[PDB]
Amino acid sequence: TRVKRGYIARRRRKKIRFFASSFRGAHSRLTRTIAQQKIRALVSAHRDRDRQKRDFRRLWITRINAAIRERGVYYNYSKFIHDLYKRQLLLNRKILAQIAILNPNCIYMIYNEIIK
Amino acid sequence: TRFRLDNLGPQPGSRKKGKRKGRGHAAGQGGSCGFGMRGQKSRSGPGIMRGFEGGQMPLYRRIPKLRGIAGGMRAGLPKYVPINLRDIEVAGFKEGEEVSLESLKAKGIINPSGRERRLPLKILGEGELSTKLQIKARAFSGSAKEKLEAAGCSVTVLPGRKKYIKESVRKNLARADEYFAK
RNA sequence: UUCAAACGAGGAAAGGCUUACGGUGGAUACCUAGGCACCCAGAGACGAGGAAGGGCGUAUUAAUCGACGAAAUGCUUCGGG
RNA sequence: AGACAACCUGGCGAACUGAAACAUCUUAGUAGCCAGAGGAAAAGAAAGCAAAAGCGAUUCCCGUAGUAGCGGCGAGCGAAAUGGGAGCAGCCUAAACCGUGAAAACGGGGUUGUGGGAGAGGCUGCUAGGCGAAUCAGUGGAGUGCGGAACCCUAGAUGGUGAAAGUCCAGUAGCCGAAAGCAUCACUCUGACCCGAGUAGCAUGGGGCACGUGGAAUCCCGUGUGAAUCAGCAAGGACCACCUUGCAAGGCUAAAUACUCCUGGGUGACCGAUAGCGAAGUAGUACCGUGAGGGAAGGGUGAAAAGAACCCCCAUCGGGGAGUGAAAUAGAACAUGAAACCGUAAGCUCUCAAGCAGUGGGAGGGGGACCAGACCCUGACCGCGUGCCUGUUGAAGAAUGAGCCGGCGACUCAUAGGCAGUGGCUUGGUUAAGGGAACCCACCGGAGCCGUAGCGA
RNA sequence: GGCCAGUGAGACGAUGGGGGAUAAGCUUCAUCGUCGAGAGGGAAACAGCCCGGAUCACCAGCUAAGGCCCCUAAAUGACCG
RNA sequence: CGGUAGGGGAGCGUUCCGUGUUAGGGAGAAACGCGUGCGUGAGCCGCGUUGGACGAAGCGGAAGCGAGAAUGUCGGCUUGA
Repeated sequence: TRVKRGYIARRRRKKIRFFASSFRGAHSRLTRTIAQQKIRALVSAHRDRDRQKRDFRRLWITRINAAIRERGVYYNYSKFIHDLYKRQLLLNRKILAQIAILNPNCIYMIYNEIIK
Repeated sequence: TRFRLDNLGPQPGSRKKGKRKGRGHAAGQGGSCGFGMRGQKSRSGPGIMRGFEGGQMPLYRRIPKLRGIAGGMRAGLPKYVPINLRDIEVAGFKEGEEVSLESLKAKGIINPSGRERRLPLKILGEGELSTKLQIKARAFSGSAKEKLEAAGCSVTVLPGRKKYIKESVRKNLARADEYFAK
């Protein structure tokens, strides 16, 4: 019972190639190099999904800081966050920063009535 | 539900499905195939000598050899095909008509086959007989005589050995027994 | 609108990526025109009335392969169709 | 006389290897060469086994048994008898005596073991063949397939036929047949005298029997010695005694058994053109080598050549119309036609950039004959991100490996030992060979093996 | 105790010592950490130091080690030297 | 519920066999190339084009059964140009 391989090889290497078919140069069209590269692509994806969570937060913090410094001359992000928790107020950084963009009136309003 | 060539299958666990070994690292035992990393046991071919201690003197050649087995003296290969009185009682018969090589071989737990098949019986008192039988055998033990004469069994030793001697030996023994007579 | 400053789009390439259609090539699929292994019978030949194997021939017309041997793509006899 | 695949008989006869080195030993009397012959060959009708109980020429299988043993007692090597089968078959010859001198060279008399002799008193098969049942249409190349309606079968084995047929063909089950040739059946003993002689044995040197000289028998050999004749001789694992068994030094002999260059018939959880013989094509060819010798690759237009009349470009090649065809996106470089590699066309997009080429975020632009906060292609610019493998204390490594793409390409099988899982039996279990209208297979075969008593050399 | 593996080149750091020149990313032992076989964060980059042990998803939150002029998250915060 | 050597458990596919001369198939199978389905994955499943006749399951069985590395090997085609 001789068993030729035939079908089973490139039916998977097509699927391997389906990933890399946006890649630039040799990486897109060379079997074993595609196989080497796909892995690395997936690894960089998995790695950067966790970088995502901290990096968006880090952007938001900068946005909020930039927004809040335009009020009083000496008022600053660090103080602002502790002033939120002093009054018991569970707005997360995403919302705060995005309202700071899309409706600065509302940040003015939150800033006004947190101080007292 | 009726059995057909459609329906049949094995029971869970009987047919295991072995280890085709070296076919991907996910299947496990792959790329070197569970032999680690080089050295004598990794290579193809025969292993070593079995019992080899590495050039240290092997056990099987630094211990003396078991008294009798060290030049001649055939090991004590057993004679007599021992039954016991304890083992007889389970195979019951009232007037146990000659408990011998015949009757026991017909049923009673005794399958002599090889060189066993040329041997007589020794009867050995492991214990007790509730019934009175007639025994026909060679040689009995010290307990067996006591327990058989206590049970009341018509016990008969039957020899059939017949050693050739030599005329001179018979003359000498006839001299001996003759002297013992007077 | 005159000119001073800023800003620089929209057009515009050999090439890149994507899709399509070709070529090269003969993988995979399906296949057979040849092999392989067993079992049951046989057989293990032929040769000095010239062998095994070859050289050279032999058709109405070039080459080869088989057939055949100066009786040379065949001759005689007895059977079958 | 020479040739002849293997098998076989006889002659000579390695080494690598194993012993973790190596010389005894193992490889092995194997490979090789040489000679010889058959369908088998060799063996073979007891100077034999065995134990006081018996068996009756060989040879082969199961078994005893990996036991008894041998072994630098190391590596290893390793029997036989008892027991079960397959298959069976037994013969002839010389002298003592006779005749034609006399071992001048011829015929008769006899050849046997728990002692025997002579002497004196046409039949079938094979090699050619033959007869041989039963279906028709619809189905848009073609129908054996589909739905429909039938029929045969002692024929539903096979191969073909425009598409897969029990009923289209050749066939098959079933029956029939040979002039000619090959195989098969067709009373006494003088205890005179006989009992295989340079023989056995012996000394000494060896070989081989599982047995390495060892207590070393049995069998065969160079050297030297050198018997006896059934009141005998030899064997029974030195050797002597007593028992038992046999008759050495002359021959012949079918079967069961071994094998495949090969023929016929059947079969395949065999191959399908990088496979299967090296060899699917005029292959041991082409080619290489002084020579022995080495040794390739190259299958698939169609059902049918119907293989393209004619016209145009035109010296050819080739091409486009025409025509054939189911198809010429089947045109001979012709069937399905993947990848690398080479282009052509469209969407987006790079010329102040720095980059293992991706990845998360995503500016601006483009869609898909199907109205989506959905989806896809591109990707301004940002952040992250030291190719894979092997192999290392440690590898982005300037350590190793791969030009790329496709195929081929590696823990298997046989037999045993241990262990686990599962099943069957537990009146303990199980059969081996071997037998089966073959192979599997019901059903037999209990010979052996394992368990049922240890202790001790 | 049964069945069945790999390993038997280790490396650095802290301490206790030996050898060395109380030289070595040196060498050899003893006790423990990490790497080896361990990603992530701090250390510009940086196996072996510090923090912490990655089942997987979230465009939520709190913190360890370490930090808060800009490149680059957070005080161009405070008071005394 | 990090994980190299390494051990254990659970699976997917490949060709061939039983079931099966099954249904499914010249109103289009195998293949070949594409999918805004599915799964933890190996893989599965529907599509209409090219293709022109083979042949799924399910329950079971057996192996020439899975490739990227061997200065592997055969064939094709690059680079240097």
